[PDB]
Amino acid sequence: SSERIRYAKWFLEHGFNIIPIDPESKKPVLKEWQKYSHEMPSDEEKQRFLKMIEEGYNYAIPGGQKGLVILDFESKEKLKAWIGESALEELCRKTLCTNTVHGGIHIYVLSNDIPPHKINPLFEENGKGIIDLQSYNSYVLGLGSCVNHLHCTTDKCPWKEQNYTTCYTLYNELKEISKVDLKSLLRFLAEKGKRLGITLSKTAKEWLEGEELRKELVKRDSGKPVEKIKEEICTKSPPKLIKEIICENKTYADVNIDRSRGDWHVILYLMKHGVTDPDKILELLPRDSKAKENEKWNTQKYFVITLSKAWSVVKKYLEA
Ligand SMILES: [Zn+2]
Repeated sequence: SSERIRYAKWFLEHGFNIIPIDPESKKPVLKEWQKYSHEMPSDEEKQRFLKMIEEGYNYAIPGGQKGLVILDFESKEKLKAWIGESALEELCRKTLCTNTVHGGIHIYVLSNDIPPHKINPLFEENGKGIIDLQSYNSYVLGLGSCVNHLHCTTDKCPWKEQNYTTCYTLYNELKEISKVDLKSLLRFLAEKGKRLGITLSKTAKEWLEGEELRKELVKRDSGKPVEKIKEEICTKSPPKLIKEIICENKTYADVNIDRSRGDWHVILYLMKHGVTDPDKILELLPRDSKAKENEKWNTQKYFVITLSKAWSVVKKYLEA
């Protein structure tokens, strides 16, 4: 009750999107909840979701947004044995870690490099997943939300059909979700897991340890004239940033948004609209775009990397 609202407010205030979870159906209240893994918080939406949680809804934090992944370990006891108490305390000291309702642990981190979709499972032990990486198109239930195990069906619930309630709770204290080198954390987990037979799943390993693109971006383009694209978007009720940049011809500096963040969100929207041709994208970006306003050697690395990441994110999202 009080903790559910206290922490949802904390997340919103730190720039994180939350999504309301219907405590009757245990599922998101919103139809396209996956979009909150990658769109920008709207202040009115923030305000509405907070009120829903005050009214009794649970809430969830989607992965992907802002570089967030949540490492969702089935068993806190297992994680302690796997990495040791000292490494676990360092991790809980560096960033937010929470207890989950069925005895696991969530470790929330930001990273510059994260996968374009959840990886479920991330590590396996005796052929079975024991931790999922929650990234885009996935979420975790939020601090302060609770569950009555009387209504659990999965056999992961130790208390299935007992009238017993537990909650997502602080593992120690509340601290800001911190940035880490995720690939480096994952390599550390793998190193520590070797002696226990805890190993990266195939999908994890291929993300971690391992342009034909342009042609595929061009090939998948819609591929209308730029003027038609502007007309179509501007008559589709776009989000605030998109309206400003695509329809109102404002710069990132005009609307006082970070260049990088502006490019990222504008590019996602366009690719979701079917505008994947890099030159069309470039033409629709404002003049202070980090893809334009840069020393030229940087300009191209940045644009390629951004397009590449955006497209992998859009592809997985549509597939979701
Ligand atoms: Zn349960």
